[PDB]
Amino acid sequence: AIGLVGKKCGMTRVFTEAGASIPVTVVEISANRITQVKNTDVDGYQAIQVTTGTRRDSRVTAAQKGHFAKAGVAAGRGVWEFRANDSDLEGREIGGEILADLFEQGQMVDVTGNSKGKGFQGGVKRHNFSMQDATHGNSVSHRAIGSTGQNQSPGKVFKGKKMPGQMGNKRVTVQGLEVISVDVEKGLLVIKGAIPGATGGDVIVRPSVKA
Amino acid sequence: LWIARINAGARLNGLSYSRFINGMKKANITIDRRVLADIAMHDAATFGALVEKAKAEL
Amino acid sequence: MKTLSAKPAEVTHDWFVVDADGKTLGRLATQIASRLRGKHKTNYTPHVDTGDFIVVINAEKIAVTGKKAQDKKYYRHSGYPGGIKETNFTKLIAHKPEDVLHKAVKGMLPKGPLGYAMIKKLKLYAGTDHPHEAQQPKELDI
Amino acid sequence: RVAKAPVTLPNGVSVTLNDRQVEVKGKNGNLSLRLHDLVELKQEDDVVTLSPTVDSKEAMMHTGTIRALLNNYVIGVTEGFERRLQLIGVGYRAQATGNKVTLNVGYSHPVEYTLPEGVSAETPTQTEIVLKSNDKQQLGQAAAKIRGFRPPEPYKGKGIRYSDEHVIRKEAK
Amino acid sequence: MKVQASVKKICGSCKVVRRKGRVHIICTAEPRHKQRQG
RNA sequence: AACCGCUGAAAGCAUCUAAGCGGGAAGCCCACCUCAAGAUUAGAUUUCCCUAAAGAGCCGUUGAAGACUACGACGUUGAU
RNA sequence: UCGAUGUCGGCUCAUCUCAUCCUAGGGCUGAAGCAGGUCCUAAGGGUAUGGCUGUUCGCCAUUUAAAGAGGUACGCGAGCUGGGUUUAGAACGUCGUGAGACAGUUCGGUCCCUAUCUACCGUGGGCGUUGGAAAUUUGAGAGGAUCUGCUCCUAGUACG
Repeated sequence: AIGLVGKKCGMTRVFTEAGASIPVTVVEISANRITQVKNTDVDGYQAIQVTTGTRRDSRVTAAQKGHFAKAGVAAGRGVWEFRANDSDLEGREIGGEILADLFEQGQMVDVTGNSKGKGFQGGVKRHNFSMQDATHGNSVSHRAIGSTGQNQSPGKVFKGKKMPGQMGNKRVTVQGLEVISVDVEKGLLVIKGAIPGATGGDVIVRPSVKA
Repeated sequence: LWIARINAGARLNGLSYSRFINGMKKANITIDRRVLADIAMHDAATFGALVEKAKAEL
Repeated sequence: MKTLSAKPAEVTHDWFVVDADGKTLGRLATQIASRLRGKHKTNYTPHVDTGDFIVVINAEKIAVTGKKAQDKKYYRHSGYPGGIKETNFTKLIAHKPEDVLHKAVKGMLPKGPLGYAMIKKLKLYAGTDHPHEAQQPKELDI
Repeated sequence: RVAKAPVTLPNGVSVTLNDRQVEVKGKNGNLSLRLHDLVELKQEDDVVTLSPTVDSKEAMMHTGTIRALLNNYVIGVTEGFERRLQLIGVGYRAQATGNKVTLNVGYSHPVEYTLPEGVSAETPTQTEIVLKSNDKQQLGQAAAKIRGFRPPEPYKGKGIRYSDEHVIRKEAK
Repeated sequence: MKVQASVKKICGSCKVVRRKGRVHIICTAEPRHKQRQG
């Protein structure tokens, strides 16, 4: 259940020999250097910690620099962790490498990302509220929220009420996405689907739990 | 508060408040609850003697 | 002559171990609440915490009489509409076996800052082993 | 009455009570049950007697049920328990291999059933199934589970039925 | 089966059984006569 | 859950129940996704630093990030 | 409650009950099968668009798995509208000698408030977390989601 960290490079299309469009997204995959292996005895749970990309020394703090030097890996642009079990901790030791060959062609994956931030948005967009009549006497309520409660009883707005809020820039997971192609030499993985987030952002690719 | 402290002392000495006061009244001991609580709080042996008298009267 | 208080600086809290195996939930909780409040001490004053430290082991083996194991229901509300959740005594002792005795003692103890302090004093541990060997408490039967 | 009735032991069968557990050994197999606390077991040569610790309407019932269990176990271990199931219909056939029995019924997928420990199923012919068990409780539970998949029907009689039992018949139109 | 506050035997074949503090009427002869209280 | 049981006495029979053992729903609790230690019970792990240290902030160039914030990147050892 | 608690309907936004409309599990059937009828369990989701009329309702057309019954100030106007009702104008029928009147009708007819507190939707500052800091995190617990048609195959088989 261990995955990998990549960079969204944008969307393109793959033609099938039958002449079928396959909309795909390309994720840049630098080798994921294992910086720490977590286990039940020391940590109480099993996981693999990895780093990817590159970070300059002026931006790498002394604590993080020592943490990386313990593993013997070059500092990346962030540290990530993957929940793992005994099977998945089989051959993964500190300082090892995880490449795109973790994933084989044609299988389902789940992709997690930071969705594009729309900023502070109204109910109509964020919650798909129906718009009120543009004409026929409407005054200041074309895009208004409308009623938020009933009366004295209860006399309060219920928790979880749908109201204008910040939309986007949140962790989003998409499941059941196929993997069209894998390139170890170029370190690039091609995944079917939207693969949430913007281009240039960090995306987490894991095997699908549903399978 | 005095009753609570007297109950605590009597139960430390092996007796409950409702029986300790009854034993006081049967022994004809007129010590008030304020003084009884003071004795229980600051002098354990004298309260033990009082409980002994009450238990002998019961 | 005046009636004096316990002067929190002068009160000492003793450590006792209570084995909850096979005891009645409410009848044990009343005694634990009394000990936590400090009602057994002659220096008891309502505004001072003069109680003891009660360590309870075998909390999952506490007993309830009748069909209360399957019929006693614990409710809670999440604060969201329709967010009323209900569990059983049996399922609660399977999931979080401490929470049964914790809830029973909480209901008995008074409500307020000082009640929060006394409930903080309470220590509950499942099983026959507790991490209080260092404290060296005294076995207590009640 | 049942509790008063003393169980009769064959020479081969032997029963022992220790730590409030009853164990019966016979040639067919070994059967163990848990004795109820109110009930008490007394062993005298050639016979077993069950009596309650305290005399009450509550305890008489428990001693009686314990006596019934022990009598059933004694005779079952001595000879075993056999039950017969019948399949009615053109397309219904049952085949038993080893400890697993496969039954073919109206449903497209052939139902596969695995017998519990201590139960042996034999079929001299496909239509009729024979189940032999050390103890009646397991035999009845297995037979009920087998019956559950394809219960009888009152219009043509098709399904799985016990030979002893009778099926109500209903006439269409 | 019929759910009703008042349950009574309809024939000699009918039998009264109590399960889980509930009154049930079961007769082998007839399926319809079977009743439950509640 | 309703319902259907196995064995079984009270009640020599019968009986899903009183002891015991089963099947059973879009319902209950998990499993899926998101948040979550102000969980004051404030947890855990790996590193770094302690005569102004490790770091954080201010400031500047700024971002598919953003009302202000905050968050992300960079500041000559640089493509912000 | 008259030193003022804004009406009916519509729009927007909902929340809860089960005496359940569909889906889900069952008993009985005057249940052969398909379809049903009655009752029991079940509130997790879902539970239409139009013509008429100010309508709620109702009738109708065409769909759907179904187009559920209700509470919430007959939910919701400091969220919107203002068609009806309920001012002042005018007219018809009727009543009255007259001024005028009609749960009779008809045309027309100003809908204010920059949110202090609670609540709710987001987002920060402060301190705390038994020295401080850079990161990664376990999860007590909370929320989201929970729908279903049709075709083929089993098989034109079981049943008839």
